[PDB]
Amino acid sequence: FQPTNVGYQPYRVVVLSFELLHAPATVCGPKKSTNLVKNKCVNFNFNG
Amino acid sequence: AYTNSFTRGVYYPDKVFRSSVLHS
Repeated sequence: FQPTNVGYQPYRVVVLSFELLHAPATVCGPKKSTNLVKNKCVNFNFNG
Repeated sequence: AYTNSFTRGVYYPDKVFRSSVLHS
């Protein structure tokens, strides 16, 4: 890796693998939670 | 030495609750 190298140049790479499972979520997006409502028809979202 | 396993060594294949069902 000389600075004079275009695809010959160094590239940094990060690979994000999501441990997506039907299991306890623990990394989540900035979306805020509501209070909980019961015994009424509701448009829910639990952990995505 | 040896023995027979019988029906040992079954485990929950995924973290999903199921009930009254014959899953495969």
